[PDB]
Amino acid sequence: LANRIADKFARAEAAAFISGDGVDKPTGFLTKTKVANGAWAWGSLGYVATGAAGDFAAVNASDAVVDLVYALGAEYRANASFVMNSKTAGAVRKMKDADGRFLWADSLAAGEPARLMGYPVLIAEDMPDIAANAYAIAFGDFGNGYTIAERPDLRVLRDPFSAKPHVLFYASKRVGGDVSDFAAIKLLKFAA
Amino acid sequence: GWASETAALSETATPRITIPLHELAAMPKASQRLLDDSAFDIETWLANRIADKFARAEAAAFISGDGVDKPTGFLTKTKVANGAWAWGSLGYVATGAAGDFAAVNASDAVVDLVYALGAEYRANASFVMNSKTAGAVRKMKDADGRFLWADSLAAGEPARLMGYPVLIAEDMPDIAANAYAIAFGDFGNGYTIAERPDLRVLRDPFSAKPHVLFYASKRVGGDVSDFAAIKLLKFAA
Amino acid sequence: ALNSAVAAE
Amino acid sequence: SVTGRIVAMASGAGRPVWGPRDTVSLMRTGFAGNPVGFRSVKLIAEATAAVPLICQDAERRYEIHPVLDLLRRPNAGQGRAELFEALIGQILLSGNGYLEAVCPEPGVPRELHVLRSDRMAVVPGADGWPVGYDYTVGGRKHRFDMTGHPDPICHIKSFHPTDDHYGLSPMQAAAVALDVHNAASAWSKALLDNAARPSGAIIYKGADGQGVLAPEQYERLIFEMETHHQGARNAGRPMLLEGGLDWKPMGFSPSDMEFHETKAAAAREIALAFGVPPMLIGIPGDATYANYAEANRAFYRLTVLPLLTRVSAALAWWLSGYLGAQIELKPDLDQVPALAVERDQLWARIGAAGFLSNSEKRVLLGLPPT
Amino acid sequence: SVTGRIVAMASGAGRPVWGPRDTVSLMRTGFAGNPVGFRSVKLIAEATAAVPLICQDAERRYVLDLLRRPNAGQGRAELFEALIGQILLSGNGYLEAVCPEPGVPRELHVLRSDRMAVVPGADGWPVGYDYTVGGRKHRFDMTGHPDPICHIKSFHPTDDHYGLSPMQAAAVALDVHNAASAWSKALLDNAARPSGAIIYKGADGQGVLAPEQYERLIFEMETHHQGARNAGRPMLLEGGLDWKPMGFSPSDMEFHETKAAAAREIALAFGVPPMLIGIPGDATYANYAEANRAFYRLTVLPLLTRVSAALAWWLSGYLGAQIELKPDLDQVPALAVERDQLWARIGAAGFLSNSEKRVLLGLPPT
Repeated sequence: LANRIADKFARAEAAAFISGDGVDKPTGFLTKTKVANGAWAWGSLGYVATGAAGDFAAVNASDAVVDLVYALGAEYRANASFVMNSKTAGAVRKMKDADGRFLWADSLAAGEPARLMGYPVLIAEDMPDIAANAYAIAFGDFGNGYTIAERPDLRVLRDPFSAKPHVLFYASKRVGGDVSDFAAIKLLKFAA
Repeated sequence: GWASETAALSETATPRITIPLHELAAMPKASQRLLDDSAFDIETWLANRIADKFARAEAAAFISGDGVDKPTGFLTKTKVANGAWAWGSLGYVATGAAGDFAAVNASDAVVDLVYALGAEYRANASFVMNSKTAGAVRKMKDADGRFLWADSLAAGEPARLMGYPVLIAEDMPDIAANAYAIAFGDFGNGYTIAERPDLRVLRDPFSAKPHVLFYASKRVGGDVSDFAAIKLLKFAA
Repeated sequence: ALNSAVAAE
Repeated sequence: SVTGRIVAMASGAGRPVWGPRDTVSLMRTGFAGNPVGFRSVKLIAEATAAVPLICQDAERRYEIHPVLDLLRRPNAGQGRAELFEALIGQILLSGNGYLEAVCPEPGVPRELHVLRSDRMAVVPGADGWPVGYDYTVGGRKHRFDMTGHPDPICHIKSFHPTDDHYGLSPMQAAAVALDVHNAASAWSKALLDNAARPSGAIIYKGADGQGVLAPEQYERLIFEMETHHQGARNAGRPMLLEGGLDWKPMGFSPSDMEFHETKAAAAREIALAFGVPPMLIGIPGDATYANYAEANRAFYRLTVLPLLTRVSAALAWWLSGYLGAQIELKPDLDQVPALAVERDQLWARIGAAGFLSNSEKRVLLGLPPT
Repeated sequence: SVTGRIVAMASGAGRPVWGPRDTVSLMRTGFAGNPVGFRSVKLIAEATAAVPLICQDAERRYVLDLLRRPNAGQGRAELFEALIGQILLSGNGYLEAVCPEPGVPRELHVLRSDRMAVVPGADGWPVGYDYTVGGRKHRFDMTGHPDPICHIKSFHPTDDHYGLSPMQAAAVALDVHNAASAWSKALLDNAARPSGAIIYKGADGQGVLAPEQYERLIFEMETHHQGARNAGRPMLLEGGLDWKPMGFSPSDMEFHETKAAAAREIALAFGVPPMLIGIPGDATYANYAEANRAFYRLTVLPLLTRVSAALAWWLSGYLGAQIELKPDLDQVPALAVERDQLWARIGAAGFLSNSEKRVLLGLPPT
């Protein structure tokens, strides 16, 4: 049971780090009043648009990614990384040029080349899917952009009273965090 | 649940598949006169062709076997469309066209089949196809006419598809109307095989007197253990 | 001293 | 050898003979099943591996011998003590001992592998000699060939008066006594696990011949029974029983000793078949031997040194076919620590018999003369 | 080796063979569950760690700094008490060595065996070992000469990869000894004996007594008729009342001789004589000098000479010269009755000279 608790905690706080609200839970970077880049202010995260309203641009995809990269500044790109869920890295890998050869991961036998546009990729399964106006791909330097405040201790409590027919394991880690540097996280709206 | 300061949080949700271990029997009949005059070890050649048939008869039950008195393969597990995946069923992705891979863009029904598993089961997963499907995968060509898999017309079978091994198990269905001719998943966790570790063969001239009637049997069983660790590829929608 | 930040008591 | 042709064609030449039908099952329920059959083998198998060996050819000078270099480490990951305990552990278990030998160079083979006798079967061949041995793992044969001079397998047999090709394995002789000791121990394991003794019963007949008590009455009856009348802290409450009620105390009439004297007698027949004395492994009973200087001396003379002197006698003849000169391996019977009371009365007889000279009593005791 | 190609493809090439399923359910019920299975392992593991070792094969008895200080944690004796504590429990001893240096590795870690499994591979000896804790593997490699794990096995006649572990052989007598001690534990905790019963039938066949009568009946039973200070009050029973005294007929010895026989067949499997741990019963050995000498000769020195011989081969893969490493069977205090009758035997043999009896005892002649 100590294994399935430590697993759920590492998976329940993983979703608050991205799409959590402020109420009694860490505020993820996605709930931060996104504003279009170029008009970026301090209280908001800057996003760039892909073109088409559902998915990547129909005429020329793979450009909504390269201008997502060049919307950070050469200081935050020193160590930045994309953050997507699983079925989005698949939609990025499904990107093919006019002949049919998958711009990312050249041969079929390739796999995850682990460096979209020269930067790491984090397959975080709590980011939104490709949808009407979802920010399904975020790129930025989270080492400065997102600060996690936590205590190293799970602090599980084993309780042999008050449920004597049972044993009633209890466990409560303390964790919190929201963005600390709005300039170090850029998003990718799939709108027009 | 995200415990409030003064909420007095209440108790939360606390979180068996049986493998009947069926029996596979071979009883070849042989005349006693034959086991004395032939120069070949008919005692052993029958023991060689049973062990070959057993490793090949349970290989087919591991894929398309029903539950009744034989291991139920993963292909008989009430397959449901992905995105609507439940626990009691295996999730599949559709290729587009009704017969074969998508006519407009194939090789895309494979990359989203890969990315339909989850990054934990993809640590060690492998495609499973029959012989004439890996051929249809290798026949996949881009707009220029080159092969997406194993680029040059020389040096075939690269032994890796999307970075993952490929098991050419010739007991899966081929490309057909609604066949799941390509399965991808982590079977080390997804399919558990329960078996007895011996191939018992025992002669007995007693049952039929002018004959020998070799008796050979093994006990094997197994079904799916993790429905989240095996995805299929329906060729219908 | 029963409560944390919520009280201010 | 002249009789070889009619004894070989009877069972069937050129086809495998499988041997005993339950030696593969007696290992599971007679060696890993009970402690007495477990300990009796491990006491003998770890005693025959303890005794040193003597390599002699007419001068006995071979303490640097290649066979003694071979036996000191047979193969990678199995020492001398781990080889013989695995070899004697097949002789006592299935009556058959086997040794593979791999030889790149045609003399003195590099490795000795104790092939297990569960998965080995003989081929009786043409002239009453087994032509092949088939190592059958899964459904796969190997068929070693002994139609040559080195003959890559020595086949150590125990005595079997009925069979021509295998041994008898004292576990198979005590297989009825293993089944009494396995089951009388599972009698007590079961009896502690599924048996109902109550310490009493509280009879409530009622005004009728039959009557249950009300659910308000049943919680009241348990609460005065749970709180006031059970436990060690409530042993002897005088228990007012009103009309209808009655406390009928139950018993448990066989308490100790469920097949206890037929289990210890069945434990001793397991120890009687392999040949250990019961004071050695620790079976309770009458002290036949006295003081462990007798029983450990009776252990290395009735069931260890007769066993080890014929395993080393097959190693003396099978190995010597790999190197021209004949080799004789036999146990030492000197600085083996249980034969000390045998060695005392040899040295006290010849030491006190002062009528003959000193150089004449060194050769009686086995000393180099001076 | 030639038969290696046939047993590994049937057992399954390149996969982990798990083996015993109850290798950890016997530890918590047979080592932390009953004192006989507890003591018998701790008696042997503390004894095999106490016998010193000597370095032969060097042409003169001298890696002895490695064994006396393996790592930052467990001490020399702490290493062997954990190593033999796995061979006696699960039949398998494992030894990780870390070697940043090319030879004579720095640390020895006893990898516990219940989280450890082999993989056979294509031929012969196992190719790797998998230390699987949680869901995470490690996959050591044996496809080289230094071979970072020594795998010490006890004798197993049917399996090709593990040991038999005498706790598995005495697995019934552990359950008879656990439950018979849990029989008496439970029976003291849930059993109603009464010292008697006061039966109030009444004028009818049945009748309860009023609460003014029941509080009166408790008070004269509490004050006057219970306790050690009230043994024998002659108890006037009126019309209708009656005192029927109950007994408790099986009082002593609920599974007493089946537990003591189970407590000795645990000691029979591990190899300890029953005098050493304290099992009551018959006197097999007499005076403990032959009971301790039977212990260090039947089940300690056969056990430690197989572990030290596997340390001798595996450590000699790191330094070039092959080393031998065997227990000394001298300056051990249990074999003193073996030793003094040896010193009395050739010591009184006055025919042979003084330089000829120093060589019999292992003394350097002067």
